[PDB]
Amino acid sequence: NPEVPRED
Amino acid sequence: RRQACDAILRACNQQLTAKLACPRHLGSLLELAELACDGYLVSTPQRPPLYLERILFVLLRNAAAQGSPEVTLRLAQPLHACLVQCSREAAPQDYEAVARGSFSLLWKGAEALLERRAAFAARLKALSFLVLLEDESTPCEVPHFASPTACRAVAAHQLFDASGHGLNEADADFLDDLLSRHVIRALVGERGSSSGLLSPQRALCLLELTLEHCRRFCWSRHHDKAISAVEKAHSYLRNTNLAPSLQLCQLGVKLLQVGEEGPQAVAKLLIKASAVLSKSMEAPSPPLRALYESCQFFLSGLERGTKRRYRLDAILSLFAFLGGYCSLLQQLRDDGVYGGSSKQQQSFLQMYFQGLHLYTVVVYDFAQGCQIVDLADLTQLVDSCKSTVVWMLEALEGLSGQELTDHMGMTASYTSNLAYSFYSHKLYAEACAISEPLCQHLGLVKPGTYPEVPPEKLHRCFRLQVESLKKLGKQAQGCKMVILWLAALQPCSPEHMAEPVTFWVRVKMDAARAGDKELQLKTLRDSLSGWDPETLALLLREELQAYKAVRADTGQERFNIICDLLELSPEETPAGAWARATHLVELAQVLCYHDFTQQTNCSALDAIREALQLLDSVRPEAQARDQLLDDKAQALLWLYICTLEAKMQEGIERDRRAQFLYSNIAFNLAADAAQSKCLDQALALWKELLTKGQAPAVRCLQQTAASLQILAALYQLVAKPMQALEVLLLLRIVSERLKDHSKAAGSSCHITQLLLTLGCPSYAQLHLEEAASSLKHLDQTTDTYLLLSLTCDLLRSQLYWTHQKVTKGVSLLLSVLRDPALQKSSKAWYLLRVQVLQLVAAYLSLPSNNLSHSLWEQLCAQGWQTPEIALIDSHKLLRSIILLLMGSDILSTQETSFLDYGENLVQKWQVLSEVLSCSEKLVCHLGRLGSVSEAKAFCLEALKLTTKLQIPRQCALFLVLKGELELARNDIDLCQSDLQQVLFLLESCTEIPNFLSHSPTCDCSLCASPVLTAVCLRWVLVTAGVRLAMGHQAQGLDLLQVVLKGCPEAAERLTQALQASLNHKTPPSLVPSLLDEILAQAYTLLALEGLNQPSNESLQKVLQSGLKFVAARIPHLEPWRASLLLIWALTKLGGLSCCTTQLFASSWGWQPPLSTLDSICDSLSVAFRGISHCPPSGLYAHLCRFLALCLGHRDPYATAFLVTESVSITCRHQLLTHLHRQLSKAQKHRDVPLARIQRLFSFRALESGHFPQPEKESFQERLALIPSGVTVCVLALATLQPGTVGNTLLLTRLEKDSPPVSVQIPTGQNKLHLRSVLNEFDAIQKAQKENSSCTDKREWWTGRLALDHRMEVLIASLEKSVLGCWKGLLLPSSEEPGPAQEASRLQELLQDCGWKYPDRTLLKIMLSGAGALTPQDIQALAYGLCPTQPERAQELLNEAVGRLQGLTVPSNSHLVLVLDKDLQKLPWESMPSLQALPVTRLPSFRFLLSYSIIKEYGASPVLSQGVDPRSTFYVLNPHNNLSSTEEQFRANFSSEAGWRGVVGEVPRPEQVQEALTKHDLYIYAGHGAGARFLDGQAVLRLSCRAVALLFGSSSAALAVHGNLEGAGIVLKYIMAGCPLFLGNLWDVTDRDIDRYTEALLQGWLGAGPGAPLLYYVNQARQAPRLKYLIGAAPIAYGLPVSLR
Ligand SMILES: [Zn+2]
Repeated sequence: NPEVPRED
Repeated sequence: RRQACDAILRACNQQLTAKLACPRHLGSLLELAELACDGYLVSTPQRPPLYLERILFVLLRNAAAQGSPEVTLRLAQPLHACLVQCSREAAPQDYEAVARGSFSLLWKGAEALLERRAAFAARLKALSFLVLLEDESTPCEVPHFASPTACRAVAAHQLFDASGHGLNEADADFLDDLLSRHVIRALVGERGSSSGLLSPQRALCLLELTLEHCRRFCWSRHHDKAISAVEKAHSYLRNTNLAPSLQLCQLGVKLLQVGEEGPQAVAKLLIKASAVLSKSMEAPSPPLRALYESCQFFLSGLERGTKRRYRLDAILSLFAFLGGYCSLLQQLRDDGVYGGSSKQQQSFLQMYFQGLHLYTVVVYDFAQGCQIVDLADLTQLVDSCKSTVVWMLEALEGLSGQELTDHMGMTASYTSNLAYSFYSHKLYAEACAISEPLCQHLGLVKPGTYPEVPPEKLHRCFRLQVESLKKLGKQAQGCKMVILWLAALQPCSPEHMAEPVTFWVRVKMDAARAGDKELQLKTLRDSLSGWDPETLALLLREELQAYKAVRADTGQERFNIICDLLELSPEETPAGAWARATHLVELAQVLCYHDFTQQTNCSALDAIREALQLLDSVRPEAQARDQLLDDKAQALLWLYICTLEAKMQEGIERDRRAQFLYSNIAFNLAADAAQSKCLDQALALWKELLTKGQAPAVRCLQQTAASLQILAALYQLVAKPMQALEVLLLLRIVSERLKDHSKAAGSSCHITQLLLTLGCPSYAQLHLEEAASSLKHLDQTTDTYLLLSLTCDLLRSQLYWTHQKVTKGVSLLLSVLRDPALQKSSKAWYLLRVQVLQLVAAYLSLPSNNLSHSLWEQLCAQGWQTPEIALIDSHKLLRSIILLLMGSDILSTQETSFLDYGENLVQKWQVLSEVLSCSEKLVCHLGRLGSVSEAKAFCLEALKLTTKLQIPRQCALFLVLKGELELARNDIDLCQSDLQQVLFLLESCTEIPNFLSHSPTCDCSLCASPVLTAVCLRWVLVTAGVRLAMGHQAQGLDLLQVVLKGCPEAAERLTQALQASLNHKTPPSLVPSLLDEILAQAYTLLALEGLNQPSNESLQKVLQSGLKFVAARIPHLEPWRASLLLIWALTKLGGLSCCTTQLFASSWGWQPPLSTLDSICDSLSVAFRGISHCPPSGLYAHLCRFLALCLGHRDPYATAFLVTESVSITCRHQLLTHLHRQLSKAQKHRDVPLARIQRLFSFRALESGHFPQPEKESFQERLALIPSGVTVCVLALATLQPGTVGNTLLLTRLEKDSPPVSVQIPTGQNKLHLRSVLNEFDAIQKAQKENSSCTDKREWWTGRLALDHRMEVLIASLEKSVLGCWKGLLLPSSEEPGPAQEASRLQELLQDCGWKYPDRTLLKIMLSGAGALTPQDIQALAYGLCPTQPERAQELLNEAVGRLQGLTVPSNSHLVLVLDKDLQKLPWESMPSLQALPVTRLPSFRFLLSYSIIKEYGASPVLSQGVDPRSTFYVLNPHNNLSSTEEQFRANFSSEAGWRGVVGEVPRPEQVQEALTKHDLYIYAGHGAGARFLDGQAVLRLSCRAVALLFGSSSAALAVHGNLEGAGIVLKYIMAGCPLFLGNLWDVTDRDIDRYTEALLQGWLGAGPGAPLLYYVNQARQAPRLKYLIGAAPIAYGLPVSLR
C-alpha cells in the first residue's frame, strides 16, 4: 500500500 | 574865547582831516589841536549844546577818514567824564556817533589791527561808550543776552580765544582789567547814588554781563577769579528783584569749582537749586528773563558734569529743578512779546527740549549701571518718567511742519531710550506705562499728519510696548496695540507693515497655545474695519505669510484668513480675478494637507484648477509680468503636489482593500507625462524669472526660494537629477540675491552631493569651495553653521575618497564621526547621519593596502564592521524618519498628521528619495555578495513603495534589479516576466527592444536621462545572462558587446550635459564613473565565455582589455579585477579538462597511482588581497581552492587556511549582520562573547604584512583554539571552471597540537567520479518523487525496493571509489605510542625512496588505522607516495602495518564534517567506516570555535549540563493530514512524563517560540521542517536552547539554487545557537520514518542518564523496512549532546 510522503 | 577856539578847532579839524603827503604835519597840528582842546577845556570842556562834542564827533569822523583810532582815542579820552558831568538828558544820535560810533570805529579798527589784546582793551573802553546810554534802550532779542551792553562784552570775547579751552592767570587778570575798570566802572559809577538803585534796564545789563564773564571764564578753565567776581556783585547784593539770579549763578559757579567730589555735593547744591527757582516763580512779577538766562548757566554745570557721577537722590532732585524750569519756559511762552516773532519762540522750545534731553540721558546713565538690589531705585523713577513724556506731548501742541517733524522726532527717541532702560532690567509693567500716552496719540491722529517721522523711531517706540504686553500675560491688549501700531503707520509702504504683522501672528499663536479661543475668533478684517480694501488685502496677505512661517498646527487659521480674503476680492474685475487666483492657490495648499471640505464643498484639486484657469485669464501690464510668472509656477507646482497626494491616498486604500505585481501596468500612463509637464513648466517659468540680470519684482522672494527647494526634492524623487541640478542652481542665484548665506551654503552642498552621485568630482570640488566661501559669513554659534560645516567636512572626505587621498579623508571622517554635534535630536541631523553611514560603507569597501592598520582599527571601532551593516543601519534610520514624518501608511498598511510647516515639505520628498537610493545601494551590494534572499526582500519592499507613489522610473530600476536576482537564483521564468514588465515600463516611458539602435547623440527620454540609460544597460545585461543560461550563445555575447559599446558612449553624453548645465568652460577632467560597474561586469562575463571557448581569438584580447580597464581604476573596481585575474590564471593553467597531471602535481606529495606556477600564485595572491576584506562567496571559494591547489605541500599552513576559508562565506556575512543586530539591541536595552565572535568571523582582523604571513598567524591562533578530542575534516570540491562541478577533492584534517594535513584526490582519472555520484543521487531523488504518486501497491513497493538498493550502492561507492586509502584521514588518532615511533622510523627510509614532502603526521594518521588498512590501500599509498621505487616502499609499509596490527585500538573522539554546497547532499555518515563513529556536521570551523566561546561564558546550557528528558515539546499532526502518525505517537507522547505539546492543530507562533527558548527538546512529527508556523526569521530572533528533533521531509537539507551556497532552516537554528539539530537529508514516507522515530526515541530515552544521542541515532538507523532509503536520511548538525 502506498504511503503518503511527509511533505506539504 | 572858548567859542573862538572851537571855531579855530573846527578849522583845525578840517586842517587835521587832510591825510595827504603831509599827514605827519597834520598829526603834529593835531597834537597842537589837542593842546588847544585842553586850553578850550580849561574854559569849557564841552559846550552845553555839545558843540565841543559835535566838533569832537567831527574830529572823530576826521580821524575815521584818516584812520587814526589812536588819535581819536586820545581826543575822546575825557569824553566819559564830560558825559558823566553832562547829566541832564536828550543825548542825541550824535552822542552815539561819538560814543557808540567810537565803538563802531573801533570795530573797523579791530578789523584793521592784526593784534587783539591791545585792540580788545581799546574796544572795552569803546564798549564802555557803545551802550553807555542804555537806561531806556530797547530790549535785545532772545537768542542773545538781556541787554545790548552785555552783548557787546560777549562780542569782544568772540574775537578772543574761540576754542575756550583754558585761560591763563595773567590773561584772566588782563581780561578782567579791561571790563572791570572801563565797562563795569562806567555802569556802576563812582557816585553810585545808593539812594537810587540800578534802573530796571540797567539791572538787567549788570546781571547779563556777570553771567557772560563767568560763562567764558569757567568754560575756558578758570574758576578762582570768577569766585571773587561773583562776590563783588554779591557785595552789592543787599536786596534786588534780580537777586535770585545771582544766587543761582553762585550755585552754578560753585558747581564747576567743586568739580568731582563726595556724592552728596551734587545733591546739596541741587536741593538749594530747586528752592531758588520755585520761590521766584511764586513772586507776583518774577524776573522771567533773569531767571531764564541764569538757569541756562546752571544747566551747563550739569551737562559738563555729566560724567556718570550720579545717585538715586540726584535724579529726583534734578526733576524738581527740571519741572520748575519747564514752568518758566512755558510761562515765557504765555507772554506774547516774543509770541509774534516765533523765531525767538522756537528758541524757547529748543531750550525746553535741551532741559528734557538732560533728564533722558541721566536716566539711561542710571539704568545701564543697575544691579539686582538697585532695581528698587529704578522703580521709584517710574512716576517721574511718566510725567516727562506727558509734558513733551503737551509741548508739541500747535507745531506744524519740520518743527512738528523734528520735535516729534526727539519725543520718540526720548521715550524709547527711557522704555529700553526698563525693558533692559526686566521691568515690563512700568515700560508700558511710560510709552502709553505717546502710543495712543500716534494711533489716533488723523493718518498723514505726521508723514516724515522716521519709520524706525515709530517702530521702536511701538515694539517695546507690544513685547512688554506679550510677556506679562496681556495678549488681549497686545492685539489692540498692534492695530494702533498699524494705525500710526497707516500712510506707509507695505515693507514697514511686515514687523507689526509678524508680531500679530506671534501674539495670536501664543494666545491660542494658552487655550484662549476668543482671541482666535477675532481676525484682522473685523478689527481693521474702516481701512481701504487694497491695504487690508495686503496686510492679510502678509499675515498669511507670517502664519506659513510659524511651525505647529495652523491649518484653520489660514483657512479663515483665506475665506476672508476670497470674500474681499471681487471676482467680476480682472484684478480681483488675479487676487482670487492667488488666494485659491493658498486654499489649494490648505485643502491639500487638511480635511476642511466639510466647510467649502470644494476639493484641493477643484480649487487649484479654478486658480489655474483664472491665472491663465490674466493679461499683465508692462510690469507685473514677474509676479504672474511666480504665481503660475507656484500654482503648477501645487497642482502636482495635490495630484500626487490623491494618488498616494488611493494607493493606500488599494492595498488596504487587497490585504501584487499587477499594478505595474497601472503605473505608467499618459497621466505620468501629463503630470510631469507641470513640473517642467514651473521650472521654465522660474528659470525665465531668475536668469535675467535685473533683480526680480516679486512680492515674496522667500516663497520663491522655498518653492525652488520643493521642486528640486520632487525632481530627485521622480529620478530626474539634471532638472534638480538646474533648480538648485536657480536656488543659488536666489540665495545670492536674498543675501542668505545659509541658503547659499546648503544649495552648494546639495549641488556637490548631486555631482558626486553622478560621478563628476571636479565640478563637485568647485561647488564645495563656493560652499566653504559662503560659510564664512555666518554666526559660528548657530546650529545651521555647525550642520553646514559638518556637511562640508563630509563632502571633502568623499572628495578625498574619490581622488585617492584616503589617509586624510579617513582623518576627516573620524573627525566628523567623533563630533558630538552629529548626535543632536533633530530631523536634519538624522538626514546627515545617513550620509555619514553611506560614506562609512564607502570606506569599508576598500582594500587593506589603501589604509594603515591603525586607521583600520580606528574606523572599525566606531561600530560598523561591514558595508552591508552600515547600509542597513542607514535604511533603518531612513524608515524611522519616514515614520516620524508621515506615519506608517506609505510603508505598511496594517494616525498622525503630516504637520507641514515649510521644512517638513522638502524633507518629506527628500527622505522618500533617499530611501529609494539606499535601497538600490543595499540591493546591489547584497546581490553582489551572494545574499540573494535579503536583496529580494529589500527589492520587493522598494517595489511596493514605488507602487504606492506610482513612479515608473524607480519601478523599472527595481524590476531590473529583481530580474538580476532571479537570474542569480536560476529562476528563468520569473526573471523573464520581470524583464517583460521592465520592457513595457520603458516603452511607455519613452512614449528586441527599441531603445537599442539609437544614435550616440540622441535627445530622447531614455538617452537624455542617466538613470534610464543605466536601466536599459542593466536590462541588456540581464537578458544576455538569461540567453547564456538557456544555451543561446552568440546572442548573449552580442548583447554583451552592446553593453560594452553603450557604457562609454553614455558617459560622454552625461559629460556634455553636465558641462552645458553648469556652464563651465573646460570639460570635466575625467569622464564620470557610474556605468563602470556595468562595463566591468560585462568584461567579467565575456572573459568567462572566452574560458568556455578558447578558440574565439576575439574573447582572448578582452581579458587584457578588461584588465587594463580595471587596473586604471584601482581600488574602485577591485572585485571585477579579482575575477579577471582568476580567469587569467585559469587561462595560463592550460586545458581545464582531460584530467592530466596538471602543474599542481609538483606541489603535492601524493599522485594517483619564474615558473608558470610562480606567476599564477602571484596573480592569485593579488586578487585574494583584492577581495579579502569583503568577499563574494563563489569567487572567494574559487580563488581560495585554486591557490591551495597551487601552493600544495610547499606551505601546509597556507593550504589548510585557504581550504578552511572557502566554505560557508554567506553564513559568515549573515552571522556578522545578526551579531550587529544583537549588539544594537544590547546597547538599546543597556557583550564580551559577542565581541570575540565578531573578531573571529571578521575579515579585517589581520596584522600588516605580505601574503600569507598575517593570514598564517591568524590561522595558527585559530588552530590553537581547537578543543581536544575533536577532528575537523573539510571536504571541498576544487572547481577549475566557474559554474561547474569539480572532480578534485580537497581534504584537510585539523586537530589540536598537530600540524595540518591536506591531500588532493583527483577522481576524474577513475570511473565512478564525484560528478557521477552526485548525478546518481539526484536521479534517485527524482525517481522517489515520481514513485510517490503511484497508486498500485505492488509497483510502488517494487520501485521503493529498487531505490533502496541504488542508495546502498551509492553509499558503498562513496567509501570505495572517492576517498579510497585516505578514508583513514577521517578516522580518529591512536593514543598508543606505536604509530608515532613507526612514522619516525619510516620517514627517513621513505625519503630515500622518493617521498618529496615527508610528513610524519600523515604517516601517524594512516598508521593509526593499521587493522583496517587493506593490502590494496597499502599498495595505493606506497605507489602514489614513493613513485621512484614503489616496491621497497610497499615492503616497508607492510612491515610497519604487520608490527602495528592488533596492537592498536581506536579511542573516544568526535568527527566534525565540514562540507561544501555540492557534497553536503551526500549521506557521508552512512559509509561503512563511519557507521560506528560519532559524527556531526558544522557549517565551518569558526562555528566550532564559536561554540567553544559560548560554552566558556555559559550561554549554551545543554552543551554544558545536558538535556533534561522532562523538558520536551512535541508538535504532532498539526494540519490533520496524517492519521497513522497520530495513532502511533499520541499515546506515547501524551503518557511521557512532563512533555507538553499539541495535536491536530497548527501551534500558534507564540507556542513554538516558547518551545525553542524554554525547553531542552523539540520534536516535530509533521510535514516538512515546520516553516509554516516557525520561519527562519522567528528562530533567528531567539536563542535556541533546545535540541531540534525535526523528523519531517528534507528538514536538514540545504537548497542549492544556481551557483549559490545552500540555504535552509538548519542554518538559522545553528546561528541561533542550537546544541544539536537532527533532520532528514531527503524526502521520506510516513510509516517508515515513524518506525525510525519510535526506535530513536525509545533507544535514547530508555538508555537513561549520560546517553549520547548520536550512538542511538546510528542504532535507530537499523529500524525501518527500507534501511538505506529511510535510515540514511537522518543527519545531525552541531556538537554532540547527552542526557544529563
Ligand atoms: Zn535615444
